[PDB]
Amino acid sequence: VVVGGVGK
Amino acid sequence: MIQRTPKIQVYSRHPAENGKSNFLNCYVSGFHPSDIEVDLLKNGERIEKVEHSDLSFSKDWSFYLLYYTEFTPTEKDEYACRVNHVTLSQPKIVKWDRDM
Amino acid sequence: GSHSMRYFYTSVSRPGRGEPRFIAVGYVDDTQFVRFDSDAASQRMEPRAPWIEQEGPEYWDQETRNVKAQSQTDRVDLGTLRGYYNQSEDGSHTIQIMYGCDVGPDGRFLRGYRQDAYDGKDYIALNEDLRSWTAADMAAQITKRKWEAAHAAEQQRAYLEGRCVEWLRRYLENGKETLQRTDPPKTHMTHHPISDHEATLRCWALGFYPAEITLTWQRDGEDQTQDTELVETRPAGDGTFQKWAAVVVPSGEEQRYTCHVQHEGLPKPLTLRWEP
Repeated sequence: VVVGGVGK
Repeated sequence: MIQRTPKIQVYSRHPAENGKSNFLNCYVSGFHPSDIEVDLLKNGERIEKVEHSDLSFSKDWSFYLLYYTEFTPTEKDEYACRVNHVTLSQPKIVKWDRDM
Repeated sequence: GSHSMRYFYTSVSRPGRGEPRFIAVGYVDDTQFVRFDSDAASQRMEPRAPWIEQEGPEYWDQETRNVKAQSQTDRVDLGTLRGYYNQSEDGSHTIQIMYGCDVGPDGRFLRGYRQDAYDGKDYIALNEDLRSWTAADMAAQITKRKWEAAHAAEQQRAYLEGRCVEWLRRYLENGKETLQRTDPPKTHMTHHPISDHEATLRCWALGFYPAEITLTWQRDGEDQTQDTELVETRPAGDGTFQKWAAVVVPSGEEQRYTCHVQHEGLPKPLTLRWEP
């Protein structure tokens, strides 16, 4: 599976 | 920004036998950015219906792709891979050598 | 052996040609098993290995939702980073992301990774402890501070030690007939005269998996580097890899050279010598 993200 | 020129290998999936079905591969690697044009050539003519792997990249962030087609090698047919990329001043051709 | 799961994301801006091109691929060891391509008709995470096809509809729905959400984050991040580096709206730029986990032979967590690039260069990396970041430059320092304030490391660490290793174990079980294979190299040597006084010996390794392999030429048992050519390991396109190593030798001295082949699938390393 993919990871379950914080903007750069 | 950095860019990187494509490396090219042209080879068959199995050892080439004249008259026996095989796959012609053009493995393009070490390039950046990802946009690239790859043709497989038979006697200097573009082969239609060539397929390629999903874009991925190596530890140094450089991209790689496999282009391939089913083919039947014969004694007189010449095959090559032709690559265009923002880093090249002209198309880069590698001719298929059966022992490389 | 040990195993790895890795995801590789590429987002490329194409100003005036729509939203960025997003491509995701998932690997177990050297075997690709999923893809997503923002340009493809499906708009779905798609299977690329037979053993993932048995995952039910809930798997494909959730993987599609999550990878689409990440493509949207990357689209926003391309805009933010263009701002950070004071770049034109007109130029194409690339964000790349690699993450994943390693498990030992017991299926237990060894290590996790998360590394991001911009325009083919290191941007930010999760450290080995999965609790702190390394920024490559002043732009990435801005990202590092945002990620520290949001406790981004904690989300990565929970995934990498949890769902990442749990699902890697499941894939290794579902794909055991193919993913636990060690296909040893099938080897041969060729000989081509270059002149009346020199010849090429070429040592071949074909049909091997996984990709990791070492080919070494020795003369009288000493490692040779001068007058050698080692090509990059290349995919055959059938789930196996190929490599060769060549040496140019004086004619009549072929017997002094040996090619040593090391691979996980070999009970002992192979040595080839030109056999007239």
